[PDB]
Amino acid sequence: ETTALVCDNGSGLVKAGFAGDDAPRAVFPSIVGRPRHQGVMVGMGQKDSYVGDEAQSKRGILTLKYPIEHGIITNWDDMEKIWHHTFYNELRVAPEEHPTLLTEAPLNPKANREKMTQIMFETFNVPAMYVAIQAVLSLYASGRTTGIVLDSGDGVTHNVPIYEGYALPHAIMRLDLAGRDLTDYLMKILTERGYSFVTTAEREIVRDIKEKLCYVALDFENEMATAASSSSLEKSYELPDGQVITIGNERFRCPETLFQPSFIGMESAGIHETTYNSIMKCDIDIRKDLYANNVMSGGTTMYPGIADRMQKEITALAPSTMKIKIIAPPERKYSVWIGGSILASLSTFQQMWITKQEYDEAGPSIVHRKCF
Amino acid sequence: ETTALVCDNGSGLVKAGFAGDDAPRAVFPSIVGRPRHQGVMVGMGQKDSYVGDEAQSKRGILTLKYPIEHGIITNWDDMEKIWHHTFYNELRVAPEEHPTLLTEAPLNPKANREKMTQIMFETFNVPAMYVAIQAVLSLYASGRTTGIVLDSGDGVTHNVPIYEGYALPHAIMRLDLAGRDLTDYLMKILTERGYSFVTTAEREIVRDIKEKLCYVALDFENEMATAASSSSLEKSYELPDGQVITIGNERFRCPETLFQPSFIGMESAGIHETTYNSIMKCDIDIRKDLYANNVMSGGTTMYPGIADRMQKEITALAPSTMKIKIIAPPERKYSVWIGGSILASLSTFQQMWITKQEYDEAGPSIVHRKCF
Amino acid sequence: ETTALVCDNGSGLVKAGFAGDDAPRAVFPSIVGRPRHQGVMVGMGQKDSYVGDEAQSKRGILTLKYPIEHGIITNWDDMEKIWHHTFYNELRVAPEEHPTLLTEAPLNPKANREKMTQIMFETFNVPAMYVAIQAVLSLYASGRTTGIVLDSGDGVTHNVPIYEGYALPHAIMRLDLAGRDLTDYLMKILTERGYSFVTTAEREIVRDIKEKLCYVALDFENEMATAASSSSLEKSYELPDGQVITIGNERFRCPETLFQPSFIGMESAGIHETTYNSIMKCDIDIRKDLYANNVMSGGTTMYPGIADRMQKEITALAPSTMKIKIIAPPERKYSVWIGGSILASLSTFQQMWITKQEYDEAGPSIVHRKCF
Ligand SMILES: Nc1ncnc2c1ncn2[C@@H]1O[C@H](COP(=O)(O)OP(=O)(O)O)[C@@H](O)[C@H]1O
Ligand SMILES: Nc1ncnc2c1ncn2[C@@H]1O[C@H](COP(=O)(O)OP(=O)(O)O)[C@@H](O)[C@H]1O
Ligand SMILES: Nc1ncnc2c1ncn2[C@@H]1O[C@H](COP(=O)(O)OP(=O)(O)O)[C@@H](O)[C@H]1O
Ligand SMILES: [Ca+2]
Ligand SMILES: [Ca+2]
Ligand SMILES: [Ca+2]
Repeated sequence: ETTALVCDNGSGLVKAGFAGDDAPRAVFPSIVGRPRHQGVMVGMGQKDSYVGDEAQSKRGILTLKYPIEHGIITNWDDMEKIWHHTFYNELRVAPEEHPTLLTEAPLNPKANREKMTQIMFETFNVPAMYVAIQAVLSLYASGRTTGIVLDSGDGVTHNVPIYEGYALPHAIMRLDLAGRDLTDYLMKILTERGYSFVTTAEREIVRDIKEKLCYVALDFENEMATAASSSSLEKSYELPDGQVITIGNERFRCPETLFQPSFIGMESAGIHETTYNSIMKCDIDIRKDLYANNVMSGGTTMYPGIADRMQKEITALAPSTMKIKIIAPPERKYSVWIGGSILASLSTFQQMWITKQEYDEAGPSIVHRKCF
Repeated sequence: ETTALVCDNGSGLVKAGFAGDDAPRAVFPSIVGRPRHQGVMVGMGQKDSYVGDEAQSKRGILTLKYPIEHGIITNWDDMEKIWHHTFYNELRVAPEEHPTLLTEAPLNPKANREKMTQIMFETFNVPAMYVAIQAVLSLYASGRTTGIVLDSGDGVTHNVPIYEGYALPHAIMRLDLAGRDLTDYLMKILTERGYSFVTTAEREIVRDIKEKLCYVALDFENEMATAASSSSLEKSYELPDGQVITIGNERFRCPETLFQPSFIGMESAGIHETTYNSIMKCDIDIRKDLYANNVMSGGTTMYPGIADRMQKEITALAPSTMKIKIIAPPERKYSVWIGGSILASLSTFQQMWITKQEYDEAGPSIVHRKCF
Repeated sequence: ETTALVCDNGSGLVKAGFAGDDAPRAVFPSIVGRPRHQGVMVGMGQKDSYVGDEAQSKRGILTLKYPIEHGIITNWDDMEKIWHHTFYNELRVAPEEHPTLLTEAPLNPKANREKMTQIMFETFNVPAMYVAIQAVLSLYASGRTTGIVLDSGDGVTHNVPIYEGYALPHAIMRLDLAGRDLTDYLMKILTERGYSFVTTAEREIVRDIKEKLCYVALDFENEMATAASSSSLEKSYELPDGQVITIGNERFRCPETLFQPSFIGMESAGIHETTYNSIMKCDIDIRKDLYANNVMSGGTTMYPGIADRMQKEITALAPSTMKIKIIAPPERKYSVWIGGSILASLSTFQQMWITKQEYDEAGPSIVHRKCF
């Protein structure tokens, strides 16, 4: 009778909804706002803290804080506020009679998982729980049982190879370079044109202009020479005060940090070299099927032109005798949640739930034994 | 009315079919695979054991085990699994209404015979059964009655001389030097060029390299001087991860272990000297017929140039006044099956099966007094 | 009258000195460091590259490269620079009038060895050289002529059995599991407690943590049981910035990859099983001396409790009437150089030196015919 809830807790955006549906019921950015100015008006509905889209609407008078930093929950009171808002105010449901599925990045610290188990079996008193890896849900939504998944959120960019439903845990790659670092790099490179962006509302504006006006170059050097010589690549954006800015070559230097991490000073390899070493760390028999199935998910793969540059770099790195095809569906930023709608819908999954009873006589540590 | 099943149960491959047919139907290698990595995707028939060619298909995520090791059935549960697969899936017949002939190497322990008798009669409940020697079935398939048969499968190299149907049990020779050892030696010498192969999955790849690219040199020192002087003997192979390897003298260094077994530390004689010591251990007058009828059989005699080398070595070893002929049919790797199709079809053979009643009155020991 | 040099050029560290001495003079890790930021200060004695301890001290602004990867020399200009540094700058020795001795792990590919000849003769112009197997030098430093040597360096872990000075080439076992893989696995499991290490500069910090605080558990399951049920096993470590970390069960899980290599995903067996198969692949008589003369060498055998654990595992594997002794001297880290100094200063040794003239007619391929 009961229908399970699915809550994709990413790093910047939270997607919560019911199992079996095609699209998430509530998508809103996971932020907590607090007022940085004194209040002169008596009344006004002056809440001590703002959450969700309400904080995003009046961000000019709010200091905004992200409770998730690099896929790791730092502030927990903000997270119980986020989960209370998405349970009671958004979905308008009671958690006492609903199973609940969570998404977590691999190679995460363990105490995050026991505190996640602790802070919702005791407070919201759910009758079931499960925590799953995001890339497994990406293959569930993709409808195939084989491939290597590049998932890049706001904080974590991880590569997971899975062959015939059997994941290889030694081949799991994790990088801390994602869209927040791209936002910070876009803050850094806009100072040459003279536009100053320092505050968190300005960080939201930099995230919006990164969402609307960025793309990946197929080749960096020739398009840099084209932007230096010609005057066709620039575009205009309208700031919400009324000012208009013009951006030339910065709209393709920003995602290039994904392929060249030395721009922000990170020593580690690019995302193409990370994917190629993740394929190279796997066994020799399964690499042929892994070259033919490259699955993407997350909003950071929403830059136009990521697939062609990705295919060119993997085709350069791999030997030429292999065919390389990249699956990039246009609904992939909501991909992982749809896998949750695959996962709770199955009757085979219905006995591996962590109910209240095994949580009582084992403590939080049961989430290590059951989940993953 | 009932058709007898012929199941040549070799070390590497198994060949199952009906008696009277000219070729076996179910030919598949004798491996059992078990999962090695963590299973994450719920459902879709994740089996705990794969046997036969599907284990070859999924070998990148499976640890592989050979139940027969040099003609010794070690793990009997896997052997029962592969007999269940070759009865019920491949041939897809009821084993309780068909007689079953089985093959074995000579100088093999009696508990192997007793346990094959026990598993045939108690588990599958066959109505009749018989066990025969591989070299005798090779001489049946050769279509002659006098000769010395050298059969070298994947795990065993045996040599049996027969004159006018009367075998000579004192002159039967056995040697644990076959295709498994040749594969391991080729795995050892491939590291000199920098190619590394360690796992059991890529042992099949090294076996395929040995099948496709090796050959027997007529003169070893001249071929070594030719490989050292020039590069015409080099050949390339495509691994299934796209990497292209190339090998020079390693094509003919690997089968030379059959003629020079001191390369892997065994102080025993070569297979030509094994035949020469076999032919002098026979009686004084039957040697002339045995020299002209060197029947060759087995899968590891399919190398190019092995017959001319064997001709030169026996012609050097024997006194020069006789003809030495080596019978090498092009279908010789199935010959152990083919005479097994010959032997079960004879009307003079139908009285010497082991029935159910004889097993019930005499225990498993009936196969010692009846079979050979 | 001239003295020989002994330069153990292992995969992690270089240990160089004169023959006849009891201890090496120049011990430094095989590191080539290159700058990765921009240089803004004019002058300051800035160099294009760094080597040795000078690379180690300035590692915060450097990208570090190992030229040797699992025994195989990959980058040759870096290793030429390391040989130039250890000859001219460390030892203060002009190498045109001193012979040198070099070490190499067995089952290495041949193409290193001639190049290990070639730039030794064409660049530095040494009068003679010799290349030796490391386990032979370990048995020289042990002062006995009979035993099996487990040598585990930074890249290669190999077993070599030698009885009465006669090595058995077919029983030599190689396994690519050593201190770099242990460092990478420790770097993987340290993310469970929330400690992140991604750059190659802080890989040396993880190596120092592995050197100081790790130990081999005698029995694994009760050690995990008492690690979960108490906190006496936890130890604290000081990072050089000032931060303090605390490690618990990670102290003994990281040596356990030596005995349970399925943690990092390779299908192969542990070092005790590899030693046991190396003993059983030898001849039937000599095992009486091989069980009682286990010899350990290399820096990877420096963990506390490895000898008692290996004694318990070998005593489990061997039959109970066999006496098993493991020889673990406290100077076994430096034993390869000590045996090289013993061999180089030995009286009958000075006829198997590969001289300049013999290289001049024979080409680089003299090293296969003369050395080993
Ligand atoms: N249309 C778009 N184009 C480029 N980037 C986008 C787009 N939409 C979202 N993003 C980026 O994706 C990141 C978050 O995406 P997503 O993975 O869906 O959320 P989360 O990281 O919270 O799971 C944001 O930092 C944003 O910069
Ligand atoms: N064309 C070939 N070239 C070289 N070796 C071959 C060839 N075909 C088969 N073999 C070898 O024959 C061995 C097994 O052959 P066979 O005797 O038919 O199977 P079994 O030993 O199981 O009875 C294998 O190990 C394989 O290496
Ligand atoms: N005290 C110690 N405890 C544990 N491991 C050590 C210790 N000292 C060195 N090691 C390990 O030994 C490895 C290399 O040691 P060594 O064999 O001396 O150098 P090489 O492998 O270059 O010959 C290093 O990777 C290091 O992790
Ligand atoms: Ca996400
Ligand atoms: Ca055979
Ligand atoms: Ca060493």
